[PDB]
Amino acid sequence: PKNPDLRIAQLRFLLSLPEHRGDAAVRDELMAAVRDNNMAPYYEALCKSLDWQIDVDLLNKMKKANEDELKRLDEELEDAEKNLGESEIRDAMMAKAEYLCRIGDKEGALTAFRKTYDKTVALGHRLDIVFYLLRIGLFYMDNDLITRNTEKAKSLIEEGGDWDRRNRLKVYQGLYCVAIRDFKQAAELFLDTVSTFTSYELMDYKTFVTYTVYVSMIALERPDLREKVIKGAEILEVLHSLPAVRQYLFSLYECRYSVFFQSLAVVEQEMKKDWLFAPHYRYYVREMRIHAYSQLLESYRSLTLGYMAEAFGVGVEFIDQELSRFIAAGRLHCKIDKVNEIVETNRPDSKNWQYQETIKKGDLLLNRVQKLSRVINM
Amino acid sequence: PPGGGEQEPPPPPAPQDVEMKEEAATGGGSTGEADGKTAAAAAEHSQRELDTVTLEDIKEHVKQLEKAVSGKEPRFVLRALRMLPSTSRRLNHYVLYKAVQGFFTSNNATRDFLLPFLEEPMDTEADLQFRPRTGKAASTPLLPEVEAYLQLLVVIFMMNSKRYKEAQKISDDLMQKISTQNRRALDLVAAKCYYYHARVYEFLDKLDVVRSFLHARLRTATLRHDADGQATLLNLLLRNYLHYSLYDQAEKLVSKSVFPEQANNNEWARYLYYTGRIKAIQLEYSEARRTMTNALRKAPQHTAVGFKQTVHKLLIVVELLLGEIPDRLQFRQPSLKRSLMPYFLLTQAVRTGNLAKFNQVLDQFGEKFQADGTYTLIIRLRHNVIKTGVRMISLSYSRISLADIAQKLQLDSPEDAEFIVAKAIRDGVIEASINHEKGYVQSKEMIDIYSTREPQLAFHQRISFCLDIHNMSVKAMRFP
Amino acid sequence: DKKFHGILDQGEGVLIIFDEPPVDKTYEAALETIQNMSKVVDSLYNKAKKLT
Amino acid sequence: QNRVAEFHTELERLPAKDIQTNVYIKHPVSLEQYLMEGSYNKVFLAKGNIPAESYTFFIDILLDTIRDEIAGCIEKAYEKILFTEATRILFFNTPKKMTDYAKKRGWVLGPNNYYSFASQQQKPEDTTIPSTELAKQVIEYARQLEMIV
Amino acid sequence: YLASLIRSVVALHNLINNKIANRDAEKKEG
Amino acid sequence: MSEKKQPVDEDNWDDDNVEDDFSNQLRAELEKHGYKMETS
Repeated sequence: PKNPDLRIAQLRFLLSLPEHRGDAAVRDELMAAVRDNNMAPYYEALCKSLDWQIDVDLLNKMKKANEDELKRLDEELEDAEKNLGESEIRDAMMAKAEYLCRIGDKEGALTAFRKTYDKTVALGHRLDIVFYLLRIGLFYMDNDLITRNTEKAKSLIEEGGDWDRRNRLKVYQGLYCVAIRDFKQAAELFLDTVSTFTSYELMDYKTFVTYTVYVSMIALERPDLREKVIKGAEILEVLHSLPAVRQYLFSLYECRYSVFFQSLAVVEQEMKKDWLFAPHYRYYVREMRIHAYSQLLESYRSLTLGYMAEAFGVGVEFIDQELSRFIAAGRLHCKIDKVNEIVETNRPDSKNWQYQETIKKGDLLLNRVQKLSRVINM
Repeated sequence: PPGGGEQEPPPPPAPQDVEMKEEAATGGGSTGEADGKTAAAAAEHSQRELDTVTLEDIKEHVKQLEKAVSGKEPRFVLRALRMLPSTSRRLNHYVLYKAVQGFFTSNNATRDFLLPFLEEPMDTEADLQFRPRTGKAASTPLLPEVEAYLQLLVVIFMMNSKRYKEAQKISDDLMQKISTQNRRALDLVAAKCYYYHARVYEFLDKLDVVRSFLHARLRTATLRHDADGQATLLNLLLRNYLHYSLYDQAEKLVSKSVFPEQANNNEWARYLYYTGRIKAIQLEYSEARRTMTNALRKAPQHTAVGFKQTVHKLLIVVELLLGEIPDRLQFRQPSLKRSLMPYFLLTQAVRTGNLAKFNQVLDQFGEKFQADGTYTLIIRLRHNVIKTGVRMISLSYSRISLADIAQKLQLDSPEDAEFIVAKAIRDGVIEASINHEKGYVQSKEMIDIYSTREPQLAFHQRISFCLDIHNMSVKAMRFP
Repeated sequence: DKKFHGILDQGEGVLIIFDEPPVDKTYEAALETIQNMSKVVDSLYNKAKKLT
Repeated sequence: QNRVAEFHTELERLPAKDIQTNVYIKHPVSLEQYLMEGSYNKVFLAKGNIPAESYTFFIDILLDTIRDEIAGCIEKAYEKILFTEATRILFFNTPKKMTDYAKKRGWVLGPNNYYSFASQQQKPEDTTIPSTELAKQVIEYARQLEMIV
Repeated sequence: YLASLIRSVVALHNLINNKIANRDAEKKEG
Repeated sequence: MSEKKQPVDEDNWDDDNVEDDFSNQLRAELEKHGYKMETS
């Protein structure tokens, strides 16, 4: 079907780019591909994985027989029985369309989708078709499919039916995680976590908890992080199951930095086995290290980095080279020092922060009225 | 002829009507403001000038057979408009010949009889009071005369027909333009002629004869008074001397004519491009990169035009001559793909301490540097190859020993690293100081009186600029 | 956790106690008018683009 | 003669002779490149190699206007050194050049110790100095609000 | 930043309101 | 408006902010960043 279907797109990625990760993924994918009569979309995978094997002709006559069994079903149906809409012609012809996502490629499935969308009036059945486009566009990460049908979902459909949209509240920001919006939108609408039935519309629950807790500690640090993920109750049930994730949380909040990096290196290595993975590990770790440095350099204005030699980890020169890259990066607002070996900080004040903002917003509007005064008057 | 000859009637049909009513409304409305309300800057003078750059160059290049632009030369071959009967009879000639050319085929000039069809427009009782009509409707057929692009024996017809116009242009100047002041049109007329007259003197010998004319042309401009005249002729005079690869820049350093004072958002943006290149070649990098920044952010209103990619081209070099670099290829184009790869990979090698890659990609992409006219980077950016790190270190560290900066700049010598730090503070790269007693190089002090003493020295300009907006608003308010 | 107004040192092992000015209410409301002034100029240029 | 801004704008009229050939022109532009980064000593070690005529009447002036600049750096607050630092930094072990900079500059040899005093000024400040001109600026504020109607 | 900006922007409204009322009364005179 | 000076002109979707700061410094972040501890 399409309900556990996104595990396949994980094993497409996990087998492909790490060739060293190629032992057990091929063992339970090819047997899963000869299951469910999966015939069209694996020829690309059959080029990148092992060479060839003859069960193609055996499943081609199986995929043609099930095609012809439903072909003679709905041609006799459309030629004898003449009630339409969401009728028997509808669910037989979507069973062709469900067949071409389950077995076929996208092309026969999408033209059956755009045909059957133009026939119906019940917007729940319309939104279920848009649920099917959004999932096959999430398989092949087609960025042009998803910009269309999300606008179909918001504008063209959801002025009516209700509490079916919370399935898409998990999807609109699941697409924001595969983009670079790992910062605020994904953490904002993963915050409603009460949808637990591991469905097709709720693809998994325990990994969804790990996803909403990784993205959460970048949106907000001290701006009451603790109410929504620490004082939050139903989030705290399932991270009481997972021991490493709760250890990864409370190392950051209760300020134990040495055990925090041991957790963080496990997270980055566990991050590697993801399929929306492109914008993660490289950008995630570098943001979380400067995240922990900002609160540690806070509450101090004169820190010696020999105090960071053992209350932090080890490696005197390692802190020295990483602060030097971060201060030169335009971030991590302090000043590192040699001999004296005392990391000195500096911050703006009331006057200094309010003048730095008004010097920029003033010049932007001043340049804006340079052009506006010259568009008029010739 | 059954395929394309049957698609020959649609071409003429329209453009014989709405492209004809363009200059009919332009020539009527320019005459209407030349007569009354003699301050005629606010008309379709500007939009037709934006059209003669954009529209009528690509509305027609050839004279558009079956008599759309082919008819324009026998249409305007008979123009007196002299007295009130000579206007009303030519108004009948505006009725009859446009009916004939809309119906049948009139006198088709075969691309070389265009100049005798520019004689009887100048002849046939043509007027001097209708000096916008003579100036516009002679220069506007010169663009089909130049953008035919055949460039053989029409180049001397280019040379003749411009000096036909420029003899009328100079005589109008020595003709006392009463209350019209065609200079508002004749500036870009003097530009559009001399863009391709510069091309003609690139296809033949040098254009210093243009500059000897343009010096006298800049002399009679602004001695009368400036109405965009000093602005246009100065960028024209500056461009050849910058185009010549001779010495040519201390001529521009002593060019004390630095007040166009208004440029309608278009001359001033490219004027700041030229003088930014000039202040870059005499090694003043700070003032250059900020007026190159001002030129880039002033008039970008195009669609992947290229000179915007050229001011973006020179701006990254002088910032690599002072260390910082932003994201450059975030506005990538089908043509910027050619021109992003050398410069993005150039600053890739500059930020790292690799010089073998820096010399390799000089050898790899030097011929692209030949097309951009920027040979000089190899002799003057190898300075900042060692100076980028010492700018980066002295911004990061606060009180460093010179014994440790030797390995950090991988120089393997503390004794000359004093001198590199001495040269950078001599050049004002970093404001820091050196303790020559036990080897300390400490940075500056804390954030200074910036919260107290400075900000009124930014506030004074913003008062003065915004009330001048209020002043320029109120003065130009009421035309009725 | 903002239960306190202070700072610490490691170079001297020293706790330091200070105060802060609450008089940001002028400069806070100063640049919030620029957000109102940004929206009106965006509206005017839209009106001026609509007709010359 | 320190026309370094006039130096690089002079180099525009040379199309390709700087790279291909022409060691007569290649030697001073390699010289100016040695003055660029930090490399004082490669200038003075290429002193014994001129492929052209002697060039001595220029390079005596060229190095003299180098020596006084480094002397201008050491005539700052850098207080005291010995002759061996004047041997390392300036050059030349035991030549009447130590007599040259004893009479031109200061640098009196004490008990095997030179002396260079503090060239740092006092920086007289009041910082309420613009009280007249700031009172001027606010006048033309209201003068340009009123009076021009 | 308050008194120089807003005084300029209000008088800028009087430009567009006049330049509209100039030519839209001019094009309807004929 | 031709100005006579224009005759030439997550894939990497927000890449250059990441790349201008960190380029290629063993981005697995474990073999030295997590493996200092054999020194102590």
